[PDB]
Amino acid sequence: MDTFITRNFQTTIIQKAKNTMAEFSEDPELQPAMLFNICVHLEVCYVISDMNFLDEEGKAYTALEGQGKEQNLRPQYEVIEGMPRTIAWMVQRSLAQEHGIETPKYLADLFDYKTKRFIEVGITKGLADDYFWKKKEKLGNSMELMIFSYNQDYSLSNESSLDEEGKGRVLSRLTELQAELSLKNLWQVLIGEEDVEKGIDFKLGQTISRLRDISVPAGFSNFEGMRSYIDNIDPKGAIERNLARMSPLVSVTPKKLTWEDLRPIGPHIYNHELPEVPYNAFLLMSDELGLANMTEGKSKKPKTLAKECLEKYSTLRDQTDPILIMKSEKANENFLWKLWRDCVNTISNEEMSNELQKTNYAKWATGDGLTYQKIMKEVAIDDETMCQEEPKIPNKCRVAAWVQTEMNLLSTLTSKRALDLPEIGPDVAPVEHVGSERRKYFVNEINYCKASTVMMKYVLFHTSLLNESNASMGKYKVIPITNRVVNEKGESFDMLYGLAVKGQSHLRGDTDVVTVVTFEFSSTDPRVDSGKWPKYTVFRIGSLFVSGREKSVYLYCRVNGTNKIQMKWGMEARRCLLQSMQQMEAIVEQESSIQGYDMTKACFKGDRVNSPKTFSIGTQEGKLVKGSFGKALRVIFTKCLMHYVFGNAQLEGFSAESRRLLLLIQALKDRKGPWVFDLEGMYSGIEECISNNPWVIQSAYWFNEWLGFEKEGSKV
Amino acid sequence: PKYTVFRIGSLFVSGREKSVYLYCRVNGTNKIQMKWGMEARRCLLQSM
Amino acid sequence: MEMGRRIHLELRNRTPSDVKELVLDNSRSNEGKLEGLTDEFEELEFLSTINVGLTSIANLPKLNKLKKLELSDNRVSGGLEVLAEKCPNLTHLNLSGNKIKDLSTIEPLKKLENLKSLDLFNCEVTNLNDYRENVFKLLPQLTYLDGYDRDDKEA
Amino acid sequence: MTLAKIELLKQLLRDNEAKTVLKQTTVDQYNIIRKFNTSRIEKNPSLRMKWAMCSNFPLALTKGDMANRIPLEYKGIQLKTNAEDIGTKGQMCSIAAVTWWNTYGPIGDTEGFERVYESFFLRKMRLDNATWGRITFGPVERVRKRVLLNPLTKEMPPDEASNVIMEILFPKEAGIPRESTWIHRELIKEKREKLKGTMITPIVLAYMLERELVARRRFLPVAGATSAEFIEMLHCLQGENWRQIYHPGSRSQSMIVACRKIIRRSIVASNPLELAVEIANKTVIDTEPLKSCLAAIDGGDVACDIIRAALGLKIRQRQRFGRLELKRISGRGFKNDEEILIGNGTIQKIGIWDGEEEFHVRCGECRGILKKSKMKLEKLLINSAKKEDMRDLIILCMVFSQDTRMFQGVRGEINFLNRAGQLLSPMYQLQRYFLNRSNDLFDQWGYEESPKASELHGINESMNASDYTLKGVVVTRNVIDDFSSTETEKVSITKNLSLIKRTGEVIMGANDVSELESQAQLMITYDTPKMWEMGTTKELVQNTYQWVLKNLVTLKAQFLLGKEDMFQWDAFEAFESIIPQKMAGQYSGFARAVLKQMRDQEVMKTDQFIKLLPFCFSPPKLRSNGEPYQFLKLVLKGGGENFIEVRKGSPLFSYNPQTEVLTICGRMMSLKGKIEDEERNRSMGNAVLAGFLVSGKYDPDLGDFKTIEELEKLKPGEKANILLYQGKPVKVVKRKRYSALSNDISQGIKRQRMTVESMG
Repeated sequence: MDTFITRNFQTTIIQKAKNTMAEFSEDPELQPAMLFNICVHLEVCYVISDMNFLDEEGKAYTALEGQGKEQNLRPQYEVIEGMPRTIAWMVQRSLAQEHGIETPKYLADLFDYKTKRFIEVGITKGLADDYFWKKKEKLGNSMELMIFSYNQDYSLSNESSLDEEGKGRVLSRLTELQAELSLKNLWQVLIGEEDVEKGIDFKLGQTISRLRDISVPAGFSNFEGMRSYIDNIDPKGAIERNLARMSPLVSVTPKKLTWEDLRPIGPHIYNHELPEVPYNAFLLMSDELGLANMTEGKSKKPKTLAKECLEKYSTLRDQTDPILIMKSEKANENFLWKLWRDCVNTISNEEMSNELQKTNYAKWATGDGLTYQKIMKEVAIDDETMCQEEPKIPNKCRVAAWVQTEMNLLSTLTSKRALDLPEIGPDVAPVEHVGSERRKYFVNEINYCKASTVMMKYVLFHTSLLNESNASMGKYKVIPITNRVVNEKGESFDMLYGLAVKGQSHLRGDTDVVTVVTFEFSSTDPRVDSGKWPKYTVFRIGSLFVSGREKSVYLYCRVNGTNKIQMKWGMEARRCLLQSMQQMEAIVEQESSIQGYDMTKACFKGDRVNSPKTFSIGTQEGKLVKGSFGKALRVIFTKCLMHYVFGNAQLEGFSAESRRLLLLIQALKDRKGPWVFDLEGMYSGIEECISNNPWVIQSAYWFNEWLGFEKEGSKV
Repeated sequence: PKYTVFRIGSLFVSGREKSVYLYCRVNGTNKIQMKWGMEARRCLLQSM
Repeated sequence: MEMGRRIHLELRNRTPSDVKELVLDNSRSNEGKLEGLTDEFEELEFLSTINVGLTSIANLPKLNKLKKLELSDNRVSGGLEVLAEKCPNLTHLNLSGNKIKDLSTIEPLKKLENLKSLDLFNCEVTNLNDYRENVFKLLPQLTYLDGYDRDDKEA
Repeated sequence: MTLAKIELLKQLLRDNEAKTVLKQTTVDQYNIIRKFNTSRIEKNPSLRMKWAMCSNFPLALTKGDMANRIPLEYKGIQLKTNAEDIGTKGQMCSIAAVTWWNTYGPIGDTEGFERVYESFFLRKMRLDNATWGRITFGPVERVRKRVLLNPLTKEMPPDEASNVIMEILFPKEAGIPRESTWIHRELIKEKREKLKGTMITPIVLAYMLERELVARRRFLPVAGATSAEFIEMLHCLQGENWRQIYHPGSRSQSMIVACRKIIRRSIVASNPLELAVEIANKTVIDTEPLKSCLAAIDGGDVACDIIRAALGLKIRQRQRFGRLELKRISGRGFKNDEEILIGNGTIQKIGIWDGEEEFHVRCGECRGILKKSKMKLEKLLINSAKKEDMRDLIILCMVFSQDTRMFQGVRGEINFLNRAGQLLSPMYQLQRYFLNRSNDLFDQWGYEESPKASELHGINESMNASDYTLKGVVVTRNVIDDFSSTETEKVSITKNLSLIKRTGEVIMGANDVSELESQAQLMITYDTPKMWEMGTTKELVQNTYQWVLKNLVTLKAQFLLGKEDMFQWDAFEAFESIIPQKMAGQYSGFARAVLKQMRDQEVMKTDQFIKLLPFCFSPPKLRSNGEPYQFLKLVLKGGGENFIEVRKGSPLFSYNPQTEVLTICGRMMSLKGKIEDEERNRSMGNAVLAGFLVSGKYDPDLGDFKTIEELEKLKPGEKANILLYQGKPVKVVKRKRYSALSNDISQGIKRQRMTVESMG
């Protein structure tokens, strides 16, 4: 309330009200409503006494402001309210003696020279008549009365004491105060000159009081006891008294951390007894075979594009006798081959519809019908064989070899570029010119790396999957894994990488799973490394010539499942690009901080004064190898892409917990002498995440190798 | 075409108000130009 | 607003021979004239015509009591000899801001002998060598000019 | 639609729930009612929008006649459907119709965008005309500061902003204009005229006005300029390791000077607070009282903070000592009186702070951290900002710390005063002594080895970045960011202008203000005679003419009566001080005669009336025969340019009737014309429902209510039945005057204190 008083009242009136409250020993802070009432009383008294003067004849009249008439300018009303009690009493007595009038037994508010009377001014929230009668009874007829209410009504002992303007102005001020209070919700809280002596009432019932009584710390028996104890008892070293007795077997166990303490994380990956990690990513990355058709540039529906792409390659389109290279463990060769044949027929059909024409064979090919039937709780309670499935923990695998090869291959330039970005407005400021130069130098590098093509393929596939799911809910659909690739000459090839059957996506929630089966063209015979493909049932659907060198063409078939969350994140996987640029930007900026000019050409290609910037990128035979700035940018972009594709709970738990060791190593390299409390705890936390994620296992392997390198290089 | 001009006030010479403008102009000159301006008093000798 | 409105406001719909001064300022005129002032005027002392777009002096009541006249911010460029035939009793002349080409424009004032002060500010004629001296010897009757004949006095 | 409104109301009331809720919840409670929505907010807006854009008709069109302009299917493309809706009760549509509307359809009005979205186009103008420069790739030092993100036409607090918005674009529901519309009358009328002639939905305009008025401030890392114009482009200008040169396409100094002058005027008298607040709320800067820029900026000079405390405003609770802004971090200092010998040999009894303490310290552009113990400074960390600021910070922190070395370093004498002639406490006397003679405690303070470290480097007594620094002082090559939690905690104001905390501790003292004079870059026009008897003659003439102009209505009304009471005004007494004594009486007589002739034998002429009125305060001295002396050139003190021309105009006063403008002391003011017509044009701002006061209840004797336009038709003193705010029928009376509550309160206080003194 005090804020409202400060805002709506002048400091002078507030000071007068505070002085009056002090004279009565009443605290303004503890009774803000009373302070507001006193301030309003003073303000209305001053407002009444203003502007009113008496002419030489003694007739009431108005006098202008800022325009004095010698000295006297006798005002009509002399304010008595607001003076110190002694001074107010003396002034009242002096006026009574001077004008020969009886001295009121009660101190007055104003005095009118014209009527030669003492006037009392009152305010109320109730009816003016009631307050007027109460005040008259308390004080009597010795003093004229003027009471105003907040509802635009008033009671005046004499109707000629105040003109229309004065009453209108006081009522306007009161109404404005009321409206402002209501806007601030203080109106209901506000309590008048008869209830302001009570205060807020909020008393606890019986059940809540009992709950408070039993919810007191140990050693107490009632909340009154706790309240008295807290208000009275003074601790003057209780902390030290408790510490002086607490057992010395509790402590942070502070141990200094040296290089030797750090050991490789997740030694079980090295062990060969465990199985090689399989390829669990949604789509093939370094094995995709692009059925490429040159196109003028027209963008067409994916179904028509796939139709045309197969039309160009009649041998693969019309292949109908498969050669099973391997049926993995559970999937049925007949189901997968018939489903793929239906896919090809639907794609190549004359009708634009891209929905499976069988609708019944796919139901068992995708395993939708192989689901349990839910019963009510009662039967489950009664039946004895309805147990609870044991949790299925992930397998503990070893370091594979395909992950490293894919990491290498996706991070190399290719003549084909797909990543294209929309234009932006002309750059007129120097800063945006520098930004444009840096952006061009970056895209000239990233665009031609195969990881960019894989990322665009993933984004396009997930966008198409989301569109199909939203449009089609309870019907099986056919979805080409399409991409668009522009070569250096500007030819806009359209690439078909395979097909996918989408199941029934009629799902209200987001976490609900929808099954999709992917058939992918590839040029890799899995028999070369069968450990990479234990989840895939494949055929050998023919061969093709790229330039005269015949190479086989297989179809990798696999059933999988996704959800709306991963489905959306597929189209948000483009942010990897941003993560690739930000850091490099920072790098370049750091260089610019050293020497004044801009180095984006120097770091990338070098200049006559500075050599090209080279990072440490790889290794061979125990010999670390450098790498150009562009290659390092490619490595970072591929790292981000893998952080996405192989991302799950294990990856998060691994990264967010190995960051501890990363920062500890960073501190050690700066000779900060970091100390640790429980190292084995951190190591266990980290290594309880290396179970079956290929990227997690390879990250652990690379971390161990890099830690070994840092250990060997720490000698200097 | 090369000056930036404001209007500051008005002077009175014979009881009549005449405006006053402030021609503000940027310029560039070197020390040798200062020497040339200083020697510009040679116009008296030239005319004589 | 028009010259007629100014005439009505100043005269307040009274007889023409009741005011010895006029204020025709910020008044649009037909093809640059000073219409609205009939020839019936007989008594006039002061005149004021500013921003009236007056292009020539060919319409003016014949008068014998006017002593001051004020023209400014006009594109008038023509012989002023007609003033002699209309009112050869001028003492204060103000052409400040007018458009006069050469000295010949101010020649016809020689035949007037009662003129004592002439004003010509930012005039194309004012930017000439010995314009002050040339005008002085061209109008011997002149006793004052833009303000610096020999001293500074006020009208 | 009003019939549709009443039919909908009747149908809604037909249900009992509507009847009971409507008759139960007052108008104020409506807010609560509105907030009881479903709150079934979409969990993922991206997925929802993606799905909706692929649906046949995701757009929710409002029912109306617009749809008939477009077929339900154009060129074989489905656009809109006639199926009913439950969520919005309208129709459905697709982005195809939106694109067609952008292609064809009705053509609207382009005028509204010229002014309605003024802020955006001003942003574009500032961008387009900006001039760019070089790029500095070197590291940039940035400080975290509270900066205004966007420029504001007139910064005001949120409540005043809302009230102004309502008074602008909501002519109805404008009960009892507060003491805020008169301050912003110019803004009210300008925005009202600009937005008139539009058809945009009112809520859009209200939100845009809120953006244009309500301030938006944030903590940002900045280096260099800090005005909102530069902050708009901070994303491009600044940079962690790069900087750009940018130049985007005043009142502050004037307010500083005015507040300092008010402080000095009020301090010398007794009960300074009331006099200071009277002058503050009676002052004006060219269009508005001082509560138009004081309330705009956050904090400011100590004088402005003290005045704001005297007025009603929020001030940052930083402790001002001289120029230092101090923010306590920890520790409690016990202020105990002690007798200490000063280096001059004298012994002074002053308050010393027992106990350790630490304060963030700021001074101009210098920031730092100070840690001090009783009778000793312990540590001081600073950043290199400016030599002058660094020296001021060092010296002021030295004096504040009350280090024994500082006392032992005194060599002169301490008997100084202020411009008002008062003896200050020994602390401020020492402050002034040391600031005047900086090289007094610096020499004998003692030196300390340089801060050997990676970045910590010392500074010598000369403020140069030289090693062998002062004992304790340290300069770190980093950024110190301080002054968090600007709570603006409750602060009291004593009569002597000195602020205090919620407790009895003193934060700002009356003598913190620095006694430095400047020149008001604006017309500082007061309204009280007491104030302006300090400055030059030109200032006196300007202020007297402004006083005359402001209350022109009252003076013009008194002129018709023709009584000498009009001339015996206190406002002209100060003018009497700048008129020669030997000749002022002749001026008074001449002006009185001229004005009597004006009243008798001619009609209104405001310019000459204003020019000639003020000189008549002094008594006349007529000619020996009795006739008044005649003049045409009123000379003023100082001679030369200090003179008034009776006929047309002079350097101090010139009115041109061709454009009807007034130039006083080299300042143009718009006298639209003459007449109560120009008076009412001046009143063209004000506020709807400003000429009517409230008196009585509904009073159905008048029948139905009447609009503002019909309200104006009523003659003064009538009674009318109107609706206040959202309903609330009341009876109002047309006003016969214009009111000023601050003036009434000030006069009441003056009478009260006159009575107190007379009895005393």
